[PDB]
Amino acid sequence: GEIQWMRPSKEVGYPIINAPSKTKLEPSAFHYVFEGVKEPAVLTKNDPRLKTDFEEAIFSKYVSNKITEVDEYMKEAVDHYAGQLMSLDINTEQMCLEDAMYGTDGLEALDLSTSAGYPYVAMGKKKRDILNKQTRDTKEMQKLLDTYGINLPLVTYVKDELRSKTKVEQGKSRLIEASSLNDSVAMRMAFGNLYAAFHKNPGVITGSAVGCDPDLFWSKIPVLMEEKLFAFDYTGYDASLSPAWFEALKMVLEKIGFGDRVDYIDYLNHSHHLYKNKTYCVKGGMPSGCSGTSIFNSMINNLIIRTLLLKTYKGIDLDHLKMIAYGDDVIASYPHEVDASLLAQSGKDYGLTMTPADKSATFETVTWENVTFLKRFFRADEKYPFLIHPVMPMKEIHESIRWTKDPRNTQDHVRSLCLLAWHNGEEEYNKFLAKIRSVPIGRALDLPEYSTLYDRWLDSF
Repeated sequence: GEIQWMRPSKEVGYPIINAPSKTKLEPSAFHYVFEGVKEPAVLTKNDPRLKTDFEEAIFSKYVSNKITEVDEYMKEAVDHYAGQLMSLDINTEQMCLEDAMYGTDGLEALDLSTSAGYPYVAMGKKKRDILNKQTRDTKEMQKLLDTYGINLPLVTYVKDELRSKTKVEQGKSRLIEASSLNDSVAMRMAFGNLYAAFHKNPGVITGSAVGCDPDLFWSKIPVLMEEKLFAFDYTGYDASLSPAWFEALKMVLEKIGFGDRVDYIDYLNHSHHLYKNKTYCVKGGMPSGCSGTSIFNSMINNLIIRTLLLKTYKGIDLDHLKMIAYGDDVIASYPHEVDASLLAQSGKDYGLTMTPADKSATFETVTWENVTFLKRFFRADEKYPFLIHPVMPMKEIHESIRWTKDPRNTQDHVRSLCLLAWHNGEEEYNKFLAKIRSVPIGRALDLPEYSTLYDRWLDSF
């Protein structure tokens, strides 16, 4: 990820974008009943809590490109992984516009709330104006695809989410590059079946966990894993991807019968953006708000791990590599132990910043007792050990519950948190409910009791 040039949108014939100046996050009914050190992210240059410059901070995520081309290791990584994906026998056909828009088995319908992108965000035209979940009309879109084509700029928003005290004072706010509806729709027709295959097959064959149900999936993971687990964290993964990874991705796509439309990847790779009154071209780096971002990040992560293993451990048997990635987050295993610290060093060769798994000071052995995936620990059930609980630390939940974007969505936001919470144990869950019910709002909510959640869970297998 590296900016090639940047300048006023007017110079290249583009208008200005009105990204909202105020956060939607405000203290919830539970703000003072729970403990949390997070605050809404910095959105504009004006925020009094800023210590260092704002503009610089947000864009500093674009490092540079350490590699240009695809080497021998990467090529073999491509072969191996492409080889696995073929066993799924994925439908290489294109997906009709209807499904691409309003869903189908394996793919949810377009998110009616998220940004519509250029040129719509500049005409004041929203998504609710182009779609009907009941009419399932496509004449609207169809006309718009003919009118503004594809390959449109990515409108760039500052993400409205909670952040640590440090990251707020250093303006370390994350960016959302939202693709135009046209691009999103197009890509969905182009790769819909691929996405669906992935969602319907979370595991070690896809090497993906996208679209999984952790309550159920956790019990499968251990079985799918080889004897020795290894993991690490990435720093600014999306932005650190060099154009070469995208090439390898195209190679994979091409090998699985999608060669036909690998150009779409070029669009993600060598991207064109709009932010406020500026416009910039970016070389490398996966844009965050695009159709397929997760899946593609996950696919690349598969290639990354393989590449590093080939480089670092010549002779390795990739067929005995069991990994599951969700974007940059990953859980992997091998019959023999591996040294993540080595892999991290080889990582830098490919422009990758790999650090000890879960902010650990130094690389330590990964065990079922200390490993996390999607922020969750794995804890065998006390009564039925063959069933595994996805355990989200309470800290995370406490943080989340203290804020709110919409007072009407409180019922669901709390309800959601419970589905996460109860895995921490009955004593823990009850304390949580106790705290919730200490305030008028939380008392008027409709939440499930521990035993209820636990039974529904057992019944679910």
